Amino acid sequence: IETVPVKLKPGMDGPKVKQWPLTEEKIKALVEICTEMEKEGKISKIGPENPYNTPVFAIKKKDSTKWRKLVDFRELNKRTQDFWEVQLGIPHPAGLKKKKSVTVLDVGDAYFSVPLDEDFRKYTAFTIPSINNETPGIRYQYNVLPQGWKGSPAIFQSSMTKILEPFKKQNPDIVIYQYMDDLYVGSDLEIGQHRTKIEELRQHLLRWGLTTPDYELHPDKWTVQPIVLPEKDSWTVNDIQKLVGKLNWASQIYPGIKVRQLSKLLRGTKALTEVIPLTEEAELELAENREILKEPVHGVYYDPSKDLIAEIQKQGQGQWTYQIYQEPFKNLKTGKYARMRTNDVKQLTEAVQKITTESIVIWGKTPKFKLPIQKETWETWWTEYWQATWIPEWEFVNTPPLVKLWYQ
Amino acid sequence: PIETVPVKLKPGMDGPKVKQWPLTEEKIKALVEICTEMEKEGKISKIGPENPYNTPVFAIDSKWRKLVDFRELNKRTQDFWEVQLGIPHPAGLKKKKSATVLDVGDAYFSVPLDEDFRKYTAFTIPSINNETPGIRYQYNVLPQGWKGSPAIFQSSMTKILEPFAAQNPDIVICQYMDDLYVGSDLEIGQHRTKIEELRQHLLRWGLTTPDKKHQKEPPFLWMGYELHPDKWTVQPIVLDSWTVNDIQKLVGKLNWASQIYPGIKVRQLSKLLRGTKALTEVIPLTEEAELELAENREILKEPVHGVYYDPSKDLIAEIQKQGQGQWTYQIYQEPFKNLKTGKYARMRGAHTNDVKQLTEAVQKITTESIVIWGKTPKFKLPIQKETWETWWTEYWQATWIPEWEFVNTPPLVKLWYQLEKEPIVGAETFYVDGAANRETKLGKAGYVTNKGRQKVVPLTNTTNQKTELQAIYLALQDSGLEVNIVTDSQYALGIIQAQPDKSESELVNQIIEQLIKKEKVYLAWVPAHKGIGGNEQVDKLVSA
Ligand SMILES: N#Cc1ccc2c(Oc3ccccc3OCCn3ccc(=O)[nH]c3=O)cccc2c1
Repeated sequence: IETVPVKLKPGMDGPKVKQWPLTEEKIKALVEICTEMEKEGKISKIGPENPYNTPVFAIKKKDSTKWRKLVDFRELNKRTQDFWEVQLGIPHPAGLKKKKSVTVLDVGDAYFSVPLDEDFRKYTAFTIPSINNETPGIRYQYNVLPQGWKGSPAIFQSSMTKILEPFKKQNPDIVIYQYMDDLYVGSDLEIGQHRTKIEELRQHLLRWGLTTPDYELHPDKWTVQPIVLPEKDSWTVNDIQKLVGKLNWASQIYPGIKVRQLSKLLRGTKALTEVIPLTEEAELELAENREILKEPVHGVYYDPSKDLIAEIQKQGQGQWTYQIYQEPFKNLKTGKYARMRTNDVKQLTEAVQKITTESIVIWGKTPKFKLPIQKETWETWWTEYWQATWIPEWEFVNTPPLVKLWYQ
Repeated sequence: PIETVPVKLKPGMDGPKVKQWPLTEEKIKALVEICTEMEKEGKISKIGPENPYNTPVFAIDSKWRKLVDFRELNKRTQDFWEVQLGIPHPAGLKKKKSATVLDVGDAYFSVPLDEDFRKYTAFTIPSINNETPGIRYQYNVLPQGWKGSPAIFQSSMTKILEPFAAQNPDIVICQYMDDLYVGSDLEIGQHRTKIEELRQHLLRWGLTTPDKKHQKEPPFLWMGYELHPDKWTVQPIVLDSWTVNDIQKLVGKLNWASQIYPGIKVRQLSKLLRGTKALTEVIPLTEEAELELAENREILKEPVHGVYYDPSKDLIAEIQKQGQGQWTYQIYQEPFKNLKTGKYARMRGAHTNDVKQLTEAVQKITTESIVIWGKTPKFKLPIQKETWETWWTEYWQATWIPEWEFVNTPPLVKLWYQLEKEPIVGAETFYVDGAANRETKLGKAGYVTNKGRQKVVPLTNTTNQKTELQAIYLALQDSGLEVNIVTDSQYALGIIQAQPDKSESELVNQIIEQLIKKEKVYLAWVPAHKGIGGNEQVDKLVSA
């Protein structure tokens, strides 16, 4: 097979990223995985004249004994994929969100047949670390299309379209979208029919040489978390103060909010526990604001040229709230996840993957998360619960959202 | 016979071209003698004037060796994959029946250099008389001071070792610089047999090792440690001198001792080294720091040894709160035989919690364990499970600690106060506020209360935020055991909500001391300048 020429953006040098320390179990898995890959020609060992490096981790990926290699190509993608996003980009279907059921399949094993440009392989360098620096780390580079590299789906896109053409013709009502390493298959059929169609698609790829490992998303059920003011029979001064604060906050997102009549209730230096009757004018003011908050927010459009930003807040009892935005108060989506009951880190890791999945389905793009957790904590244990084949960008907010949550 | 590693210069740059400084003729003859021998062994080869590149040579009994300044060539040479800076920690080693040091002689000179890169390594022997053109040479093997010689040697050694390693999976071979450390649990006879096989195997590739001249097992004085066959320790540490640099080297020695000597403290002395930048400058010896040196001398008098690692047993880490902002920890498998020790100091910042600091220390120790042993330890921590559960459930951030068990070793980590989640009925409601003029650096603070109480205090050399905190303090002082406080300051709310145990701000510490004495405190926030009754009244009082 011929290799598409690949070039890093001009004025860019290949990634030089430190390999995070690993546990002995993960190192042993990675050496086993990479030993077999080297035999099959997918990777080969490299010399010290290759200064580049990209991190490598091992995830269980819900497999009971199977260990999966994950390469953190986030730096290489930033230095490569943006050029590849324009030249060899992939479109996004606006209907995948509308579909009743979407199933996500791993097509990463497909990329290993296509070869990579010899002048680019050095940038794919990774290091299997060692315990207590007892030995030098084992160093490999990719001879084929890497699984985590955003250039890999772009190059394979031609071959993917040919493989899926027969199935798509027989099933024109099914939507298929390819984010890096994954195939999002959406249908409006019954779950049993959808599941049988999915297996038929898996067999189709297997007949054409694409092995699929052996979840089910329902985007139609998705709904935003609307702002909800409390409804009380008697209001304390504290209740009205909190209502004023929450209404004052919502003024930034919703034009039209009024706190005049409600604030007039709070005239004077009263005690917090004192019950206050509500003036009819304020009762009208509170009711009007509820209607304004009841209406869905309008006027925010997704700008493909901008980054998406995801903020997460830790509510109690296993609940988390999140907002996705490109502008500070123009939210493209807000939601709330409840845990089945679990470590906070495991909950946060699950939240991050759920939001990214939704962001991929809705916009074909991953947001940059602002994680409410210490960096070292997240770096140590994020791999433990991570099941996705991609890794989103993240940063850490160590400043508490002292501002009341007002996200429920 | 070793395969070469292709080497290239940086893209923009080109080969070095420097002029050789004159030197004494006795040195010139010595350089001539050294270069003639190297030429015989194939290490260097004479060149003509077709080569345009030169790098300066130099000469330095007990001696007269050859030194080449490759700094310019190094500046023009490509970056390589850097050799591993971290050195194996002795506590990570596993006890072995025998262990041998095979240092490699003339290691760099055994490994070939890329033919296309040899030109740049060219050097010119100084002419005895300025009239004659000097002799010229170029390296065919790795130059001593070159940028890529360490990395290329390591990769070549790894390739040479890989077959022998597979043939003998029982043997453990560790590579550090030119030394190869080999350990095994064969009987003493088979250990020497395989050591000799390894020596022969390296010889086929032109690498020489000691034979029956191997370093003695007890005095393994390696990288500042003593590697005994049964244990390890730090090499003896000395230490009165009050120069700034003398303090810095003392602090370094104390830190290095803290690997295995429990209780070494450096907090007071580290405060002495505060950006003075004058190594010669003498420093006043605070009695707090001067006593700290005395305490360490008591500890250093006790000979301390650490144990090696046993994979079958569990890693235990136990942490003690030492002083304020200082934490000490021990890592062990057997009840009193420690693998190693260490310290963790409060990371830079104000308004910290002992619980929060404890979690960070657990974080630091956890990462250290993975580097050394490849797994994470079980923790013994001086905090009640009830205290930790309250903190994590109400903490705004996602936190986690691995499995741990309470140890009733005081001081215990505790939450010194907890604020109320709901307004207190029958408690006076204090509406506090503050404000200051930025140009004057002056302001005022006070409160207005439901029962009619009021107060304003004049303030000097304050900022708006400091007044806002000061107003909260005023209400706390002039209140009963149960108080409800209403503020508009997000800054104030944030500090108090984070429940800081202490800080560098004497005002915040005073607020903490008032908060602890209080039976119940509820703090509420209201938007500023929005016509809230209590807030509006106090805003006029404080600012006018
Ligand atoms: N000089 C020196 C030197 C020598 C051996 C080193 C080393 O030696 C080892 C090499 C391979 C495996 C275990 C090793 O040491 C385990 C701990 N140990 C160490 C020494 C000893 O007598 N007995 C013992 O149980 C491991 C790491 C560094 C070493 C440095």
